[PDB]
Amino acid sequence: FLNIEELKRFLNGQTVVSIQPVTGSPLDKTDFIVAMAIAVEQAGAKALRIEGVSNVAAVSAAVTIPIIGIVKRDLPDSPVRITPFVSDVDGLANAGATVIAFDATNRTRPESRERIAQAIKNTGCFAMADCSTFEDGLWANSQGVEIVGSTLSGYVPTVPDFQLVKAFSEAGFFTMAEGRYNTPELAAKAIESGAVAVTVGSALTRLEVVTQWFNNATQAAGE
Amino acid sequence: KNFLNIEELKRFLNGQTVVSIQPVTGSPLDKTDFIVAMAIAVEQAGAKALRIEGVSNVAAVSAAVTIPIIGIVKRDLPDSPVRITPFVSDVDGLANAGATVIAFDATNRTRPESRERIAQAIKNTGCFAMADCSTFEDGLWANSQGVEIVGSTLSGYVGDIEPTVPDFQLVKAFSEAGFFTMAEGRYNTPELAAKAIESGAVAVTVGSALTRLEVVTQWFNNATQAAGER
Ligand SMILES: CC(=O)N[C@@H](C=O)[C@@H](O)[C@H](O)[C@H](O)COP(=O)([O-])[O-]
Ligand SMILES: CC(=O)N[C@@H](C=O)[C@@H](O)[C@H](O)[C@H](O)COP(=O)([O-])[O-]
Repeated sequence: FLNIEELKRFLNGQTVVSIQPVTGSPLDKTDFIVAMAIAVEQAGAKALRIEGVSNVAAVSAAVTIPIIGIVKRDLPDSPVRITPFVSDVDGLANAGATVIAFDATNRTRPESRERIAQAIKNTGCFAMADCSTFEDGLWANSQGVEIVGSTLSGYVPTVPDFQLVKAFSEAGFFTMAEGRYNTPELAAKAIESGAVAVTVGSALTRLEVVTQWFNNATQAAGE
Repeated sequence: KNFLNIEELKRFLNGQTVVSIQPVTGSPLDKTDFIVAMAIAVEQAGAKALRIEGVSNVAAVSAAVTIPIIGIVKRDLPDSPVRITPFVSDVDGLANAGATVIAFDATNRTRPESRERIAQAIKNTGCFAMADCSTFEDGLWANSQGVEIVGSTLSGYVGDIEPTVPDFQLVKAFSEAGFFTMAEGRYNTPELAAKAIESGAVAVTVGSALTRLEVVTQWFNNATQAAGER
């Protein structure tokens, strides 16, 4: 609960489990999402990233650790996907999210990014900016956004984007490392780069993706 | 021999990753419907074989996927260290449940039924036999009995301090002898599972890194928290 720098002692050095199964998968169901949320809490995870108004609602009634809410939408006239409408923001607040993350890139979008960021702050929830570049974070800071993340770097590669984490951290930002941290050792280099916490999704909660990671290596060797 | 021969299975499995779908016991994810869902998912993602635990999980999974199942029943007994399929009644249930290969503990330890009789109960079903071995002698014994598959499953799980890195030497030793070798145990990343194939394994079984969310979660927090306090 309550102020941002209390959230920053709670999240220091933590791994944040982004529970977003593959779309269309047999695993892409609210029950299995809640089950994973209950499970990672028992294993010591202190925070989650959950996608979908009704997934946030289901998970928030079953766990106690903070939830970073998002909604993903494939728009027909824009590349922005992560929470592009204030009406999504309002649902995420109602659903029980502690932080609401949004795409903070300077691209074509149905509603200005200043209004999304300011609509989150209105909720009472913390705001986290999903950034693609260092200057996305400069914009986010000027708008009163509590959290900046490297979520969108490279999605506008294969290794994480560590220098963005270094720049955000030595800018004084409350920095969330997110994107391609696929082993515990890459997530440790994130914290040492100055990130307060690190978000990990595919390596933890996308079984199809990780399965293909192994078969790719074992089949390639099988000559 | 439901419809297959040994060398037909070994080309089907060559260079493949075998997904061990065994949630943590008592976990919210340890449900049959969740196990079947995970089984359907890895098949859709291209996995060619599974290890499934529990007679009724084997039955449920075999009715929903098409890839072969290596069935086991694991029991923690009060008077024996053997865990992997220690009873003849377990073998018969796994065959009826639809498993193609049945894995058993092949170690020379205290056990309710001799390892020879277990192996012979598998053959009676018609299923292929996979020996879960702890030492090279265990696979050599399995060789003398006609067991089709030998695995490094039990290497490091007989003593006290249970290891962290895979045991590549036993996989090489089983491969050097001409055995049809399955590398299994502690292959937790795609490159270590690749070093297993390069070590001569036909296929490789991976469990915790894929289907134990609690375990992998603790793997990350252990590294981020330790640095996060430094
Ligand atoms: C582009 C986009 O939508 N990125 C993320 C949005 O939340 C999402 O796809 C991903 O799960 C997180 O970044 C977690 O990171 P990773 O561990 O999956 O790489
Ligand atoms: C000791 C024992 O009973 N081991 C296996 C039993 O079937 C099982 O617990 C283990 O997950 C597999 O070896 C898969 O290997 P890994 O990926 O979990 O390391």
